[PDB]
Amino acid sequence: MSAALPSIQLPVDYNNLFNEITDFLVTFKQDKGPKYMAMLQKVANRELNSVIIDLDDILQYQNEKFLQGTQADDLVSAIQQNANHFTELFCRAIDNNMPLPTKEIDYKDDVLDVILNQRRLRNERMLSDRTTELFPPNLTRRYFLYFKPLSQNCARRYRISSKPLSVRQIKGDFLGQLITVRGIITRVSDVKPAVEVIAYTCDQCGYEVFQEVNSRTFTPLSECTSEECSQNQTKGQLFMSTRASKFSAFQECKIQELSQQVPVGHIPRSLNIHVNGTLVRSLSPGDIVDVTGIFLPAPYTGFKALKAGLLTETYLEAQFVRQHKKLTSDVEERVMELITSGDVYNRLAKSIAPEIYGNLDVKKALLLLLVGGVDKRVGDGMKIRGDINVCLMGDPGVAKSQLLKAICKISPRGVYTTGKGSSGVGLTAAVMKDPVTDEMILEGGALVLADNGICCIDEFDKMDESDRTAIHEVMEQQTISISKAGINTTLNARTSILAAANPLYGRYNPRLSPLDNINLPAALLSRFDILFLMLDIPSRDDDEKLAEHVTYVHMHNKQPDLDFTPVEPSKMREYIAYAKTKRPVMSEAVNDYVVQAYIRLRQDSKREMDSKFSFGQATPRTLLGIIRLSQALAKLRLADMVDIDDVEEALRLVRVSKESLYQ
Amino acid sequence: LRIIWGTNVSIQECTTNFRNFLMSFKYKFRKILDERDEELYYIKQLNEMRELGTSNLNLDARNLLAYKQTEDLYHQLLNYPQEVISIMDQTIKDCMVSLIVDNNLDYDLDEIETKFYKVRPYNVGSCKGMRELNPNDIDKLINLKGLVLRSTPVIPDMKVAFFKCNVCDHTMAVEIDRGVIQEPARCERIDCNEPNSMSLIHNRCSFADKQVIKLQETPDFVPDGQTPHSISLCVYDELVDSCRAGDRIEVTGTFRSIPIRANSRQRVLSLYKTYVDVVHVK
Repeated sequence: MSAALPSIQLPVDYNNLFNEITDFLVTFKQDKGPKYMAMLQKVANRELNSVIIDLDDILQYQNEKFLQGTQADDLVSAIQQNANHFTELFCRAIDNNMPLPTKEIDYKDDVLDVILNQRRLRNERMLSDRTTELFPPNLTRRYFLYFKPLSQNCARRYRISSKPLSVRQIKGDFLGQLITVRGIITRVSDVKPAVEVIAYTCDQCGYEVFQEVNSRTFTPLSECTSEECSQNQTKGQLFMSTRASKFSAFQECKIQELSQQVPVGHIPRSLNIHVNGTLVRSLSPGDIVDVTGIFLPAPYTGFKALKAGLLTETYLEAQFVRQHKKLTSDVEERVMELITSGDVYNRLAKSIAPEIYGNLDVKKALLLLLVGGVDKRVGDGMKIRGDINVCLMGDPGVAKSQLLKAICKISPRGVYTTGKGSSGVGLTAAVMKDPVTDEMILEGGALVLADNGICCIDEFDKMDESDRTAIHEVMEQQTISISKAGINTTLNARTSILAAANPLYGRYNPRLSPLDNINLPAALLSRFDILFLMLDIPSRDDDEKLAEHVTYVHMHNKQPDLDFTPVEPSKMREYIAYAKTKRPVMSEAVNDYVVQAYIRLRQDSKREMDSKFSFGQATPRTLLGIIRLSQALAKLRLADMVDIDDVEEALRLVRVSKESLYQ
Repeated sequence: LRIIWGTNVSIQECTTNFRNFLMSFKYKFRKILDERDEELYYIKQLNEMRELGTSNLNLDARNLLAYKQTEDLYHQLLNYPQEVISIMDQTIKDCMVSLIVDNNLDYDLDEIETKFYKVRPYNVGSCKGMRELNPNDIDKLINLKGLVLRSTPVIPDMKVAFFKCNVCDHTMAVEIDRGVIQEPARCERIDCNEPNSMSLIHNRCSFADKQVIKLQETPDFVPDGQTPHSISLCVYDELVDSCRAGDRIEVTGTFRSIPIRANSRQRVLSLYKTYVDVVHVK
């Protein structure tokens, strides 16, 4: 055809590369024989479906082409020029060099085994049944291809195509290439079967018409096109087939930017990514990862005249994922380090949150609750209360938020929350709007996902019309539900609560009455166990030490001191998890020592009867809680010594938690 | 024997294989559950439906691995689960005749031999959730554990058609059994009448029930980041109005995928949608 249909003669052809993949036969002997051919044998016997054709096996192959002084064109040139064209000539090189019958499968022990050979022999016998259509090459693969670039000192050896560029500078000549980008993965869809091959049967001739799969919309053909069931007065009417149609994997995801390499201006934007082969089911929402892959745009094929002129809306196609930042099994050496050194009550107290001034009492009150444990295996239908909850109050200026929430971001499964966002109506799950896919899903808040963990809340005066319901419904055992017009199903409730209520204006006046700033009397004096305070009294010696405390962190950048060896958080996590696998059972002398404790708890609380300072009137709900934390501290410090001294550690804590207001 | 283009399955040895499996059983399966009953559960129950009239046999279907034979039956069951139930529905009606031929005084020997029966294999193998559903699982049994959410009323199915053109009287009833209704283009009920207008008297031919039910998996040991997603159901028999929405579920079903029309007014199509087809629920 005329009008500039032919192009200029390009010196870069493909036949010069076509024979250069023919010398990717058994020749690479540096890296037990041909190593990339060794991986070819562990796929044909059907246990793994992902080959890896890296650049390392190309560069070393080009390293030992330093002595053959002949014309060998560059390989990483063309594969960053047009990367997608480097898989179709690749597969047409493997088939001439694939050893087929190297496995042993008799009848079973292979999916889709006797029937493909039944299908192949039904086409092989019909290759000579005249006294004809060859297989398209996509039918018999049962394997995929992959790629992997380099960013090691080989790039500093001698020479780029694998610098981690951001999304921002990428719109130029980087379209149709292989580029890696880091990001944060969001919007994970599901895995749906895509189509790659077809099989129509007409139930007259049985000649299954094959076709290549194009883009996401296509069309079936007629029935008078075949070779046997056609060309007569009767034609078999075509329809589809499921089992004779091989189907692949597919899953869609979207990226954003790291929020540190973004410029001062505009917001970051998304990008579309796809999967093929078997890298599927290996990403997650919240993965600080990077993908390496090849680039191509896509047509739109809808309303293309009025709108959709020459817009492009590209995606990138994935090739490799390099994920990052992830019980008597080669970890017992550090469990012994706590057993040999001992030091439970103090070194572990200095271990969690050593970044404050004083307050060893409250850092001890929390570590017992980070192990929990099954309260009692009740057997009968007596679902007893477990998992006590501690609340705090007071208004320090030491930024109380990063005191508590720093514990939560290292404690297991303990999800952060605040006042805004997941309020007390959206604390549980609900039904909302979704994209054009399956709407009215059960989107959750915190408590339907943070079951049996830490619910670290702040800002207790925020959104209280829904929150005041929300706190009772978890303190009440097992009624986390969705009592909506959609369903009336109820799920579990097993999570501890750590609250920090902020006071009224200025300081909480200690000479005034308490509960001037918390608004829930019924939630507090009967359904909690222990309180604390963060009151500020002027004291000269502490504050200049506190002055050196805050100024020391600025000239240097490090904060550690005071002869404490810092401990890794995995060690106590293993110590908690090992302590959670003990659950000792109490003796009789302990319950003999608490009945006298409760009587002495009863008598003095029944002496004041005043509205000046104190709360509580000695409930058994406080009595059962003091049994709860004792076996908790008997769980973490299990030497099988449930006795008077173990519970003497327990009442040691209830007396110092109480009367924190008397200063 | 008779080998099929579609499957690789056998001929009615499994009928004979079922009878010796069923009759010569009386107890088995103690060897896996060795701790240390003289008649099989199925034998007495086979007499029970005979005098109750019900059409349903809830097969445990965990016996072919506890029986020395019927291994190839057992692994064909997990590999062609549309034909093998259709074979087994012929057996139970004929095995009912095998008890009917003994005493000829058993419900007049006609009416409990016209209404068909059906079987229900369940608890077969195990699965774990939904993040394992690989594309190769095309025609297999799946054992889900999840939550039903909401329902819909029954829409009807096309099991038989009806036709009448503008002659005086024509009451033919064409079958379909496909995705394709086939039509004539010549008249009938006379020897000389042209290609006439054939009309579709829809509200005469009978339809059965069908119901689609939406499911979402129960969030079981989900790693505190993943949202529980969705899948749908399709029932055919009288398991309707018993799967009310809002209860824990364990379904025993096969697998199927369908195409979708991309444009709403064309027949053009390709990310498919799948579902499951329940044989027995719990």
